[PDB]
Amino acid sequence: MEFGFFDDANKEYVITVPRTPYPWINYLGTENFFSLISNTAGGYCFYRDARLRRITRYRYNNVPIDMGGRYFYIYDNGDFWSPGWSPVKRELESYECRHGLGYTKIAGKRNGIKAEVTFFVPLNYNGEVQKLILKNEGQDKKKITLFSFIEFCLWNAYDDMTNFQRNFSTGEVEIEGSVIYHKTEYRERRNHYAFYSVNAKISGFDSDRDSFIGLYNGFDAPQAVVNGKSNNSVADGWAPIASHSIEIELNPGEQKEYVFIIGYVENKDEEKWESKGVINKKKAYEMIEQFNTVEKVDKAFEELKSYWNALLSKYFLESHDEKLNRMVNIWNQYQCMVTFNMSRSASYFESGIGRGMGFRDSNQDLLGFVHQIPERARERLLDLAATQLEDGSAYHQYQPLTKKGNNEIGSNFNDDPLWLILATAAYIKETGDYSILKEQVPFNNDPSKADTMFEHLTRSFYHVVNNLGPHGLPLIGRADWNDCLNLNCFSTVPDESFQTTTSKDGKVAESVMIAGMFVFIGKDYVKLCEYMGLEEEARKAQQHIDAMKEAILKYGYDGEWFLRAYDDFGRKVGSKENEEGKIFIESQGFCVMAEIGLEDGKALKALDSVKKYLDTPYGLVLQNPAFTRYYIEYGEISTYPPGYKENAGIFCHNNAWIICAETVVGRGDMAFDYYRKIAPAYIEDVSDIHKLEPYVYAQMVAGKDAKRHGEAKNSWLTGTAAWNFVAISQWILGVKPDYDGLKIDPCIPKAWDGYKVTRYFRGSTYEITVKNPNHVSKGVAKITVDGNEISGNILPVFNDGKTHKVEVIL
Amino acid sequence: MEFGFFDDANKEYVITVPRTPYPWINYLGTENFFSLISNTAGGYCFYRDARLRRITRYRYNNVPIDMGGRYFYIYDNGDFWSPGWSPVKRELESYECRHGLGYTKIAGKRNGIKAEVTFFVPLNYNGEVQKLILKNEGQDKKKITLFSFIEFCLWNAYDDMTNFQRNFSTGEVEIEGSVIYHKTEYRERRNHYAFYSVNAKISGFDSDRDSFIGLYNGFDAPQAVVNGKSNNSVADGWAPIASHSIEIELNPGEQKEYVFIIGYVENKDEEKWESKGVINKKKAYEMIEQFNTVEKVDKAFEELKSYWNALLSKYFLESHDEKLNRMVNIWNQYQCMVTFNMSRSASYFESGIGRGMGFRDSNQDLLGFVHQIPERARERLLDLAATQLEDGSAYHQYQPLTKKGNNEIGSNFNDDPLWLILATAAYIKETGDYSILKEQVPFNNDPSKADTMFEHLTRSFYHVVNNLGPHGLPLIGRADWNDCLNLNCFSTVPDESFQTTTSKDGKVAESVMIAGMFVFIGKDYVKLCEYMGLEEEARKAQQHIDAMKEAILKYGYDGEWFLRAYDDFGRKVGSKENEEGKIFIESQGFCVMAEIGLEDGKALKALDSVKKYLDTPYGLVLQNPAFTRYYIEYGEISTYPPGYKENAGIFCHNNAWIICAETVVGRGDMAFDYYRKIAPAYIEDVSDIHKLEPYVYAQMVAGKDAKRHGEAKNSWLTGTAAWNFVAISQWILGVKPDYDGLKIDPCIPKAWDGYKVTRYFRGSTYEITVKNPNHVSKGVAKITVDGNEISGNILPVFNDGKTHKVEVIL
Repeated sequence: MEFGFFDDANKEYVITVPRTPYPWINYLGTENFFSLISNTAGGYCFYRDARLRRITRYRYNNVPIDMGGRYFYIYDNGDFWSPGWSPVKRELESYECRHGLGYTKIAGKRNGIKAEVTFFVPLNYNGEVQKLILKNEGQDKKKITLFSFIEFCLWNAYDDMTNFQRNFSTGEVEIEGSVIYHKTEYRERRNHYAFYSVNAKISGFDSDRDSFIGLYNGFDAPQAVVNGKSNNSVADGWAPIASHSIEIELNPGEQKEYVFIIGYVENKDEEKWESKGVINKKKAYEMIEQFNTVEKVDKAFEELKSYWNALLSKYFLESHDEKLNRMVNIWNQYQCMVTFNMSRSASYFESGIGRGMGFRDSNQDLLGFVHQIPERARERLLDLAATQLEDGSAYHQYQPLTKKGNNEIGSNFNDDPLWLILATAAYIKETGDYSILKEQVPFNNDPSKADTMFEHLTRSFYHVVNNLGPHGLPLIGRADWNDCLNLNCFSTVPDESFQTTTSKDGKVAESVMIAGMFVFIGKDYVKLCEYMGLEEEARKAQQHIDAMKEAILKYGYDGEWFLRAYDDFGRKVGSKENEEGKIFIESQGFCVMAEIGLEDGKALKALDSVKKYLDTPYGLVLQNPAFTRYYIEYGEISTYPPGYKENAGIFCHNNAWIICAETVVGRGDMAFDYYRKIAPAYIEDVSDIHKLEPYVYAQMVAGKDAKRHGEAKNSWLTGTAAWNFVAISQWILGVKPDYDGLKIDPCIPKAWDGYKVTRYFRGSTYEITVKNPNHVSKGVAKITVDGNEISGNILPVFNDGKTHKVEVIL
Repeated sequence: MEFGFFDDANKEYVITVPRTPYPWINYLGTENFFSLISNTAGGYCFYRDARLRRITRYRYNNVPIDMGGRYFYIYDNGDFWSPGWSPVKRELESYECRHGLGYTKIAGKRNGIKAEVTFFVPLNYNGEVQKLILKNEGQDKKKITLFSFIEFCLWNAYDDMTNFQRNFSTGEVEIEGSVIYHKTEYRERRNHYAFYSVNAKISGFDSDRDSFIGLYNGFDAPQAVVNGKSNNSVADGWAPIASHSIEIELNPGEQKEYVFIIGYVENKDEEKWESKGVINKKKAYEMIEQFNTVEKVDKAFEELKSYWNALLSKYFLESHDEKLNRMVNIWNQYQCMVTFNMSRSASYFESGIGRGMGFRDSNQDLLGFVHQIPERARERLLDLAATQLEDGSAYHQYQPLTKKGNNEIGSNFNDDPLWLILATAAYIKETGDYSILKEQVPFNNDPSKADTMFEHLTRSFYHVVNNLGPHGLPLIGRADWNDCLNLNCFSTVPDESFQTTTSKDGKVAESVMIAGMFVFIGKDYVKLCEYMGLEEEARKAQQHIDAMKEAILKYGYDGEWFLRAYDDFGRKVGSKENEEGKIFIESQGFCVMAEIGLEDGKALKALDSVKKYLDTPYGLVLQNPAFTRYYIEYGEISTYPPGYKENAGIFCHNNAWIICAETVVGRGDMAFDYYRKIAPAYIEDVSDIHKLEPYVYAQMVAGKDAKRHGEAKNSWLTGTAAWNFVAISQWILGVKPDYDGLKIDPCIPKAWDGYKVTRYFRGSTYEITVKNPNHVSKGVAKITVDGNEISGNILPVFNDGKTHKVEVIL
């Protein structure tokens, strides 16, 4: 089943039915002001902090779902309805939602009246603008009433949802002209406030929730909208809201335009008041005047369109597959940029109460968004390193707001330091800017103990070098990339965290996943060592890498696939000797990217085993068989019902690693079939089974052992987007950044006749055309740049701001 | 306006209309299983812990209000309704709700079908029983179907409401017979589960919320109830629920009876499973069999009635005023016992996420329920003492579940140690059991550092002595009883606690309230010292008390009332020199109770000033004038809008102290008029203004400076009940427990002709008849016990389990 279609010309997804299998949302905002908006105009907005500066109120896991947001009511002779079909839920003559890049349009018609609302956050503007067109498409003149409604939050979502015993008496509002100001706690210690404004004269207003709606009425039928006029209520505690009411007369064919603004203002502590008890509204006046006409709103809309076009213009693909073109050209890059903007703060599955992102998550997102924003990527990389500890360890949780690491969560996730090396190498390969290696980064945010960034990478390498186990494999510690594989926990108490509670010293449990990661990233570390002129350091690093590879080949291979780990007892994890979890997905991908077992056939056998035991029509499952009971020696992984999350669920994050491994072994058809199973554009026609947004990646899809097999959870906030974009664009399509330039090495399905990619790389544009006369999967036979044959597979660097034609024959 | 009445014979409050100014709730449970239920059958249940063992889900501050609870649907030929009028909100021929002592009965009828449900938690039973009667009062036979519905919670309210990234995949249920078992995370470190059962054959069931209700439907119209059939859905993640569906034939005049049970079962770790993956239901089986017939439910109901009747039987008043009779005899004692059972965990204003109650709160609550449960009060006192620190200070927050103090919040609330002496003295006065003073009590829960209870009282006394200020007054720390008077905070940044953040050393700011406390409570300590045989210690304590009294008289009196405090700068707080807050309420209450200025007229002047500046028709405000801006040197008190909470709001908690002071000065009419303004039974006819439960006390009523003057907040959970009961029963009616016996000293309005009190005291019952031939307020003329005239005003102790007649003439 399908609930809409893609609009590739306008870069939109069009939802044509209000009742999607789940609310499908979109993100507005780029710098400081952010908004989550659903297809029925539900969601909320905040300023830089969904936890500490939330502006509007939203209820998660509500009955009915997605109840609350920017609500417009059209009242007509006792009838009333909503453009988004919610909250009123009366049948509309026509409904449409369009999710674009940073904007959302919602159109609804009933009784000959059509309402179209465009929501977007303009650039360099701490507010969300909603432009409303009200059109009379009937044959008679009409008198209608337009109602606006938002619900304010008390700036602290946890306090707003738990501390009623104080905050039921603190809500304060102001009403001036057509503007309603929310200024709760502005009198004591807050220098900021919010406002809801319209650019036309209003017939009435409302600011008390119990007066606009009523105690025993829901959003579907407020008492004021039912009665056809506002009550002009001034909020005094309880729940502040903002509502305008405008009386409109429309001739047949006549339309009217309105601009609503939700804005945020910060004042200097000295200039906080205009008079005693009256707030300073100068900044609000300027903000409102900035968009007091439709022309200015249109100009800002066009500027935002240009912004997103420039963001997405750096990688363009022209192939025969429209689904692939739409995935690569628009939605993958858009999701990567949105993940950079939002981290893991707020979604419809993340409540916005969290305190930060993951260190590995921050480093892995850069692999996705590096080619779009190199300077912000450099700044983010330098900020991440400053939090690293002196011994090479890292904080598990990073806080981009304060640019610090969470001390309460702590350390001992032993895979974290390698992601910094991987991200730094990716940035250097993308930009060629080696100068980042010579910058003075502090340790633990301490300027006194500051060293070069290459020193940080050295500490990251030798943290793994020093913490080895009985078999020569890295000690897993608290956990590795798989946060639910806790081999040092042994927890029997229901309420203690699986990731922070440890009862074992951690000197026995190992991990071959971290070993494969070490072998994979040590190549980049050795290259960086060779650049800095340290030949002896490079020799030592190569010796350690070779020792780790030998350890993997001796104590890490089960016999037909790579092992997973060794538990604290010293027994194998992910082995055919076990009764459950005989094979895991994480070790195979990273041990095949590291080129381990490529000559003896171990990698091919491991990939064949992955296909045989982990493959489902909806992707690869994490492990097989699923754990049917609780294993105290394994941690949280077995605490899930079979087929869900880490208990044999489908993580599309580590499916990209299997895709990369399949490209490494030279099987492009298998890699592309693996890619297709999880790509949003290829699973749109099965939307009713997927149940989530058909335009973005989700974190986890139910596995074969589940009875909801095929259903997804935790959309829009994933490292899936970055890794899948990397897999499709660099390993399959074969356009890979490299230290000397741009490497061409595709691995594609044999049936493809070819394709072409337009790539902006280091101050120049390359027009790479790949053709497959003899239908093969891998192997480059000739590259010509600007009409001249070159040697090798690395394109020369020009940095002249021109366009060069590249022809590749396989 | 009025929304119900009192049924004094049946000890109930009857609500006759469902649309009440706010949801009015009641508590079921006595020992471990507890439940909150409103007049529309909304609320939730939990086991000993609203935070860590919540069984059913409830949404606070919802739109519409109070959505979620035990919901019964009656479906009849396409129509459907609810006996509680919610959530369907279809008009009923008749509705009634009776809130009783530990039980709630809701009756509703429509289309000739009447449904009556009685909810109560039986004694020694970890479950809530709902007995349902369905009666056909029409003239034709009918074919109906009955639907049950509750929504389960995942046992961790914070995790349930914030951690959807994991818990959307963890929900698990079983269905067997007529029982639905919720066993989320039972496959793991949890050894407990819940169940919903009915004692009849069911036509169908539902356990998935999206299948019973639908994604875009609310509680008002579930899709299964609309269609008239169940879907037989088995929950797999998302939101587990429990729903039975029974098809019923009804003849005219015929009725059917059903018993629904919400139960909680804990298993041993070695007896968790009947078979692989199948839970052990033997305990659930016997629990269900315990109430499989209406007769057993009726027997348990009668037993609970007897339990509460014995609980409230130790203080009986017979006066001419029925409102006073119902306040003293039923509802004050009931609220005190409920506060003991629930502490401050869960209400409709407390979200149930807190970790404990206040240390002073437990001691102050003990003053109300000591005469009902003397044996549990002794254990409570011993635990509270065991939590105390070596230097005499105490933890601010007590955790009755773990019997520990909250270390993360800390200490330095300098009034906290003084309440322990008051509570211990009250217990000794009530019981005469001095042996508590000789028990070895640990310090900081350390059995090695254990000493006697009298040593704990000595440390509490000398904590104040060693922490005096520049004027000889006690050094206020983080705060005193007034938690919002933070004179050491000086906070400029939001989202940082006003009560734990201190930027000043704390050696200048003093408190006149703690000084009056020290003078009032120290005399009991001197009496205990004399009992223990330490005459020199008593002499030293009396010297310190005299010095404190001199300090109060020299640096604590403003000139027409008592000062409140000295701020950190050393200036007066609560002085006529200040432009705002020239008079507070606490210092006058406690300095007159300690009899500091009764001979020079200072106390009378202070009380006259209190009446002149703080009196409103709805009570007494905290301070006047209200603070209109933020005072950084004062803390959170000025962070409230005027007229709300501590910014000139009405707390009945210190209204009780003002009543006691008015009895001290001998003005009984003023004391009783102060009592009437806040007593629930006297403000019932103004319910629409009060907006909260007209049968229990609330924490705070909006003051004269507020627009909502007269509106209440934070009901059902406060120290208001205990202190108001103490004021009415001991200071006004004059029956006061004392060392060596029972003192008679009433202070009553002159117009009263007299009254009778039946008191159970130390193993005997007294029938005290007070007569007022010459209409006076204070001063007894003679007391005759068993027909013989006695000397003094202390009744002799008999301890013979008999009844003695006491005649008191004023």
